[PDB]
Amino acid sequence: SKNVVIYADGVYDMLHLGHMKQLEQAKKLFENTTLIVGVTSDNETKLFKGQVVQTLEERTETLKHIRWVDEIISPCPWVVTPEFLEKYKIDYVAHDDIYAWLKRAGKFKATQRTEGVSTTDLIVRILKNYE
Amino acid sequence: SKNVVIYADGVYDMLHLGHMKQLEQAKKLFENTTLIVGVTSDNETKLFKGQVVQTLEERTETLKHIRWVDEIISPCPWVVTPEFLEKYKIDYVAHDDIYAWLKRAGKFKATQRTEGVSTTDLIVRILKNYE
Repeated sequence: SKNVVIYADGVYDMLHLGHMKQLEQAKKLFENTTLIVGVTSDNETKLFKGQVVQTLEERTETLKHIRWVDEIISPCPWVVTPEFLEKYKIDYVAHDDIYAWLKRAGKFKATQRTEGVSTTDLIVRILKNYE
Repeated sequence: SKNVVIYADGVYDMLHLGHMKQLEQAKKLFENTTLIVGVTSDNETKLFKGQVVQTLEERTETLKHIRWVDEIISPCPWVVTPEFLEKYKIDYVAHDDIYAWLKRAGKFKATQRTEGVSTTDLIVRILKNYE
């Protein structure tokens, strides 16, 4: 089977099991894949999304340790373009409208997340040790 | 080069960059390695060490996503024995006295940790947004 290039992007702030399973899912979309992960910049995240706890460098260094991640684009563009797909020979974008053009092209693969496994939820747990 | 079996054990509660780099270091002790990671049980951790935020299942499921981890023993024995090394064909124990017999046998490889990269330190950071 030829090698399929998959691109997933995100903030990956305080990486948890939810992110990890999402990356695993992207990586296992096809038998033979290269999973490329894009990591959004601090400024663009803050402008468009919200506060980020970890720097770009911290968020990227953590992702490097994840089994499913084959390549990292850091920082990545905030918006995926057709030129970007051509530049990196990407076959599919994996994510969970703005991806409408990707779907029309047949280049979108949906991926889900899991809840209750997040970093902020662990603090509640430490806290729930006190009435 | 023959394949060297490395064993590292730990709690791996709320896995962070510090743990990840330690595993990477164990995994790269030799050119060709199998890194086996042992994950301590909830009861024994609590008895001998302190509180654990995440269950054995949660701590093991996270470790599964780490690139450097080749095999997981979960739960693992709290104390490493010579019989345990023989059972799993282990060549070296990688850790940071109680490992004295391991050193005498030539079966101990030291590994370090990093600080300021921990999960609890990230909460200070979110908090330090308020006087």
